[PDB]
Amino acid sequence: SEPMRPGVIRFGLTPVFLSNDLEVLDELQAYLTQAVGQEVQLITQRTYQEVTALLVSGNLEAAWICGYPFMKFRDELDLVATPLWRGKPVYQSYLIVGRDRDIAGFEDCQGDIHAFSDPDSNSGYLVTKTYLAERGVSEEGFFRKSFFTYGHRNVIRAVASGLADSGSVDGYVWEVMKTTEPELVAKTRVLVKSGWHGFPPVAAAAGQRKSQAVARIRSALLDMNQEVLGRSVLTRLQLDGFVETTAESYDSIAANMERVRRLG
Repeated sequence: SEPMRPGVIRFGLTPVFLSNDLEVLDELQAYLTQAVGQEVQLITQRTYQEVTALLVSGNLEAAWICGYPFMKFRDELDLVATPLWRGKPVYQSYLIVGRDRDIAGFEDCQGDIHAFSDPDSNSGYLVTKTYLAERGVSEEGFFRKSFFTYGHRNVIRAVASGLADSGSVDGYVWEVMKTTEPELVAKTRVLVKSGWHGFPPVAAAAGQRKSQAVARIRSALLDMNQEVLGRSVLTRLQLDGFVETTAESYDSIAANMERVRRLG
């Protein structure tokens, strides 16, 4: 009950997938500082589990996490805002293979070495795990080996370089990189696209509905197109902005989590 507050407002995220990442991070840190009206520090961690645990335990004010970890810690978290990409707050998981790989569909990946992105990513893990669960298999049964690359861009590199025969990646990442690193991406192709799911949201700890810091962060995200600097960050990410959503937008993820739970 003695309150504990941080020395600065902290916004957590996982590493940005772009090549000029320090530039995007600097502009985003500047934007949020400018919009919130006091210093904001960006805290990057490698994995979704680390970002999420920091947020749940009160060591961040907000964080950009995946819908999967959000749904896992749903009672301890509140949604702040969801990104818009190509006009909509949704995205797909892609199952990718080498550009010239001679195969017809998903079942031909049996026996592959498979690159997943993060065990707490919807698009880098859970969707593919759902395909497998529905057919009575798990990654250890279906693939000869699988591994986590801890980044979507890294899945693409692992498949492009031939260390993995197939991989599971965020379809937003793959499409954005198709334009920013076209020579890299041209070494892969999309074998399977999933259904649409809610785009990875920004969330806050549930004890913080009343927090002035959370409210200002929320307005900063929602108003990000109103400022030159905010537009600049959005342009580099190819996002359109942020919108308000509710947990219902993440129901297709929760439904897949339940399908996977019911695998033996």
